[PDB]
Amino acid sequence: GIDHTSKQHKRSGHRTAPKSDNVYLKLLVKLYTFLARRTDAPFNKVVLKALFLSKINRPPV
Amino acid sequence: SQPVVVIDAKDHLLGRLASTIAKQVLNGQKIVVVRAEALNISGEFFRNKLKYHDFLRKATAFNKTRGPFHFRAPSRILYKAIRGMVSHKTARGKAALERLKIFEGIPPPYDKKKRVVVPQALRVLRLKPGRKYTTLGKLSTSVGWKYEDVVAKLEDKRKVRSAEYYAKKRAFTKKVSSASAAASESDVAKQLASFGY
Amino acid sequence: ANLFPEQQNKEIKAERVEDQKVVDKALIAEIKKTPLLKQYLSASFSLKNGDKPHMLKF
Amino acid sequence: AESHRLYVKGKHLSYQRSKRVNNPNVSLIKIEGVATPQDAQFYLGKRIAYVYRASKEVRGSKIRVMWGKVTRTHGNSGVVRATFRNNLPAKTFGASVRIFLYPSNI
Amino acid sequence: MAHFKEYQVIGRRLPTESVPEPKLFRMRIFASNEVIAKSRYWYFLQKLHKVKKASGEIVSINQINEAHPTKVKNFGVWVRYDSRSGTHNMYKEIRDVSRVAAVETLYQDMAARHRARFRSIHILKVAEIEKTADVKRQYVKQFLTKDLKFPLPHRVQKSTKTFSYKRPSTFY
Amino acid sequence: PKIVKKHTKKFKRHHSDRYHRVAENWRKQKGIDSVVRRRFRGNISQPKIGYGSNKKTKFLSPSGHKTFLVANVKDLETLTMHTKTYAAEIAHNISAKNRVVILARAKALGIKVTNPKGRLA
RNA sequence: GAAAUUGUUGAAAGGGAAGGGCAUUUGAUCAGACA
RNA sequence: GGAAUACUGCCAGCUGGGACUGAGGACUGCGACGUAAGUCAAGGAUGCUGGCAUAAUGGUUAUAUGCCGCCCGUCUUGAAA
RNA sequence: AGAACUGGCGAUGCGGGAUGAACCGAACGUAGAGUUAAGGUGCCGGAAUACACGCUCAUCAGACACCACAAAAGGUGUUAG
RNA sequence: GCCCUGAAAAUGGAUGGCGCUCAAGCGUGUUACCUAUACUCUACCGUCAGGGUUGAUAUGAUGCCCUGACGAGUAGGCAGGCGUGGAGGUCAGUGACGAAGCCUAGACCGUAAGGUCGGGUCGAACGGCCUCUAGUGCAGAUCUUGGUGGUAGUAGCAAAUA
RNA sequence: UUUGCUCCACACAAUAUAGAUGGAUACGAAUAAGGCGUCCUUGUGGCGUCGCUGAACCAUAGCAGGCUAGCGAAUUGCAAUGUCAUUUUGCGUGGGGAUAAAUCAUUUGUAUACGACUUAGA
Repeated sequence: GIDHTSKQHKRSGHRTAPKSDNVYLKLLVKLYTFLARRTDAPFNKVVLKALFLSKINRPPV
Repeated sequence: SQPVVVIDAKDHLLGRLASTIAKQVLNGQKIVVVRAEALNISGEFFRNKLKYHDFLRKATAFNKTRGPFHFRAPSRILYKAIRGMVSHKTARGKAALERLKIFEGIPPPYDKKKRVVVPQALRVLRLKPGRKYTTLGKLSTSVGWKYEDVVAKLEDKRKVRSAEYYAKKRAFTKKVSSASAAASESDVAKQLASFGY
Repeated sequence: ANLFPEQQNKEIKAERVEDQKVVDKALIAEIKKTPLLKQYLSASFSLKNGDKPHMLKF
Repeated sequence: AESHRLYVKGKHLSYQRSKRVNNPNVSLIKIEGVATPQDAQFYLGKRIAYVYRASKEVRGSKIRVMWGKVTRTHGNSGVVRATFRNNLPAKTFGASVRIFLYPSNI
Repeated sequence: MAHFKEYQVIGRRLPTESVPEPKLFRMRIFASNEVIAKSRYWYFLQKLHKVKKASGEIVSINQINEAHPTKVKNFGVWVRYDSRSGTHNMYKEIRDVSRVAAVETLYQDMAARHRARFRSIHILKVAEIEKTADVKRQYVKQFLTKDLKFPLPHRVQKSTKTFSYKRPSTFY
Repeated sequence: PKIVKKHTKKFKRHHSDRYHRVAENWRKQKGIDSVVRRRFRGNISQPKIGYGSNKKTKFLSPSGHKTFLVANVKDLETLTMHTKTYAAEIAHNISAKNRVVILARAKALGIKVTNPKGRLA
C-alpha cells in the first residue's frame, strides 16, 4: 500500500446536478452546461452552479 | 539410470545414507539397500546405546502395544531413519516406501548383481580420523537382535563363493589381456587411438 | 470427406523422378569423395546412455 | 537398430512451491545429466511431453500425451521449471517425462 | 566486513579565521570500502581528538597496495579487543603473503577463538618481522625451518554424481 | 469476441453443504469470529467487485449474442434489426401451437433462436 | 403432495471421522458464432 | 625505466538463447529514412503454413492426488475452546 | 497492580517465528510475468551434502531474538593471550 | 573462548521431526539460490478526480469517449441494486394445444442478491415494465406450532410359590 | 449323468499401470593404504604398474529396422503417441490331467454368556 496523505475516494462536496426532477429546470441545465463549457466567460459558470442550489441556499430576492 | 539400484551399505553413515535415499526414492527410483549390519553411525558406542535406551522408554502408558514400536534389526533401524525423512502419512510417501527394500546380509536375489556405494555418505570420507564410530550390527545385537550370528554365518558362506567367482573372472581377463596385445599393433588401433579410443 | 479419392498419389508424377535423380547423381560425386560418409548418411541418429545433449559437439 | 531415442528422460519432481503452499501451474523437471544452471540453459524452450496410458480409446490410441515447454532454470542444480498446457496431475510426482529437442538452436 | 582493502585517510578540523591552517591527521585503516573507511576514521580520531564529522573534514582517502604481494611475510599484529567482561591487549602473528590478507586472517582468528566481532576489535600495529628471531609464537616457527616437507595423508575426492561403482581410495 | 469469465464457479454460501436449513444462495457472513469474513487461507472466496466481467463481453452468451425473451410474433420485430446482436429465447409458457409460429417467423427473419426444441412434439 | 427421515435399484468412494479451497488426470455428462 | 593485467566506473558498443503479454480498431501526432516516389521496428500484431469443424477443445460433476483448511452464532482485551 | 511517549492488536488477512490476538516482514479489487523482504537452502520442504578460517567430543553435547529459563563457584579438558 | 561439574519431579516425548560430529553444531566471512495478497510492468472490474462531446440518425447529454490515481476493515453511516403480499397504469402480455406450484451432480446470464430456459410432474389461473403501498427476505432467540431422526430392535416386559 | 475343474499350446477380446525404451556390467578387506602384473627360496616377500572419477566398459551401420542365392525405401506433404513393451481375467481351438471337502442341523463336555472350542456319527 501507499502511506495515504489524505483521504481516498472522497466525493468533492458539491452537487453536479439539481436534486429536483423539474423538467423545465433540467432544460436550463442543458443550456448552461453548453454555455459554460463552450464560452470562456465566467458569468456562465456562476449561473450554472447557482441552478443546482437548494431552496434554502436560494433565498428570495 | 539403473531401474534397480543395489547399495552396499558397508561403512556408510546411517543418517547421511538415509537422506540421499529418501530424496532418491521420492523421485521414483527403486533402491535396494544391502548388508545393513555393517552400517556405521558416529559417536562412540555407549553414547549411541544410551540414545537408543532413551527411545526404548517412549511407549504408550495405557496400552504399550499402541505406542512407538522399537524395531531392533539393523534393516529396521535404517528403515526408522528413512521413514522419518519421508512424508509417510500420505499417498506420496507410502508409494515412496514401496520402492525401498532393505536387508541385512546380501540375499540370493542380489548377490550376483552389482553393488554401488554412496560417496557423500561413506564413513571414510566424512568422519575425521580419530573419531569413535559405531557399527550398527554391534549396536543392534546389544538391544535385542538375535540373528547377528546367522547373518555372519551366511555371509561367510557367500564370500567364499564370490571369491570363487572372481578367480574365474580374473583368469578370464588374464587370457584376454595377454591375447589383445597382439591385436594392438594394427592400423585400426592406430586409427582409433587418435580418436580418444 | 467421404470419397477416398487418391488424387494421383499412389503412382508418381513423371518429371518429379528426374529432378530427384539429377540432384542425387550430382551429389554422389562429392559424397563418395570422402571416406565413410556414405555410410554416415545412411544411418540414423539416436541417443545412447551417456548422451548428454548439452556437452557433446555436433 | 534398437537405437531410437531422441529425448532425455527427466523426472517430474514437484510443483513450484513454498513451504506449506504450492502453485500447480509450474512444475519442476529434473533432467538427467544436468548439474548446473549453466548447461541447464541449453534446455530452455525445448518441449517436454508426459506420455501416459489410458483405458478408453480416443482417435484410435490408448496412449495420451500432455505437451508443454521448459521455461526457466531453477536453483543451482539443473532443475528447470515447466509450464504445461494442462498442468500435470500431481499423481505424477516421480514420473518420467521426456524432454525433446524440438526448437533447436545447435 | 567483506574482502578487506587497506586505505589511508587524511583528515582535518574545519578552519576558522583564528587558525586557518589546522594540522592534518593520518590513519592507515583496513575496511571494506571507501564509505566504511571514512567512518572508521571519525571513530578512531574522535576517540583521540576534540573533533567530530560535523566539525572537521576529510582531506584525502587513497588505497594502499603492497610493494611485494608475492612474498611471504611473518606479520606481527598488535590488537586490543573487548571481551564479555573487560578489555585486553594481545599480540598474535600471521604468516600470509599480503598485509590485508593477514587482517582478514586476524578477524577470523579472533571471532573463532574468543568470539570477538568486528565491532569489538581495535587493531594497533601491523608490521612485517624482518629477521627470524623476532618471531616469538610457536605456530609460526615451524614453517620457518630448513627443508619443510610434510605430506597430506587423507585426501577426499568430491563427487559430482551421487553413486559410485568402486570403494574410493584415499592415498595421495 | 474473446470472452474471459473470471471465476467460473458459483459462490455458494458458507456451511451450505453441512446443514440443510442453510441454502446455497450466497449470504455474507456477518459473524465476529468468522473465518470466511476474515478471509482466512483455505476457506471459500466471497464476491468482490474485482470479479466483474469485461464491459464489452458482459451479458454475452458463449454463442456471442445477448439473449432476449420473446413471447409473441410482435416481440420478434424488435430483433430483426439486430440479428447478430440479439438471440431470441421463447418464454417458458408459450403454448405449442404458438411456438411453431414464432419458430417459423424467426426462420424467415433470421433470428438465432435459443431453445427451438422445446415443446416440439 | 416440498423437506427432514426411509426403502429398492444404478453409479462411485472408504486404514482412528465427514465436509471445504486452488490445480489437473480419469469416468460421466452438456454444448454452440464457423454450425 | 618502460609496459601489461586486475579491480571499479562508462558506452545514445555490437550479439545470441528463453519466458510472459497482443490491450486499441478509418486516418490525424512525434521522428527517422529517403533527391523524389515513398518506405519504416515511429500514438498497443501481424505474416505464412498445418491440423480440426467431431467431440478436437471448453463448461459442469463425481472421485483420485499434492498443498492448505478447527464450528458456527455470541458476550468478550482475548473462543476451535 | 499503576501512569508518560509512540507503535500495534481490538477491527487484519498475508510470508516468516513448527504451533500462537499483539514479535519480524508487509497491510489485501481479479489475474499473468518478473524481483525481493523477514526467514531459509541434508531429508521431510521449494532452495549450495556451497565455499573460506577456526573452535568443540558432551555416560542429560548443541542448534531460529520476543520464547518458553539458569547462577555463584569450579576443572593440569582443550585452545588462545 | 568452547566443553564439562554445580544442574533434582512425577503419563512417554520433543533444536518442529528424522538425524547430524573436518556437522546438517558454534563464531565469522564470501557468494549463488528458494519466495508472500509487498515492489515493478500489462490486462480487466469498480470507485474518485479532471477534461472532451447538442456536430448529428441512440434524435440523444440518465449518456458517449479521453486521461490519471486509488481499492484491508468490526461497531457505524450513506449510496446503487435483487426478492415478496397487495394497488393505479401499460404490454389489445402468457394460458386447458396446460397457468401457478414442485422436482431435476441438465443448459445460460449476473461480482452477488437473483433472473431466464429444457425435461418430469401437475391442473386454473399468472407475469414483464413505469409507479404506489407494507403484517416484505431467517440458521440461531434453553424461540412458537407441526413433523421426523440417531440412540434402538436397545433398556427392558424379573414382587404377589405353578 | 463328459455342462464341472486343472495344466500346456494362438485366435482373441478385455481390463490395469506410483510410470521399460540399448546393457542392474557381481571379489573381499584396508583407507597413516590397496588393485593388477611379474618372476622368486612362497612371505605381513622382491620387482613393475595404475588411481586423481563410471564422461568407464559392453553393445550400436538396414522400412519401428529388408533382401536376389547387387534391388525394394517417396506424395506419413514443414512438428502433433506416431505407437507397439507388460501384470491380470473371461471365451473359443486341442494337447494332456486329477475324480474332494467344509459348514448348518443331531451329538460330546477336557469347553461354554451368545459366538467360539473340543468330540462322535453313513
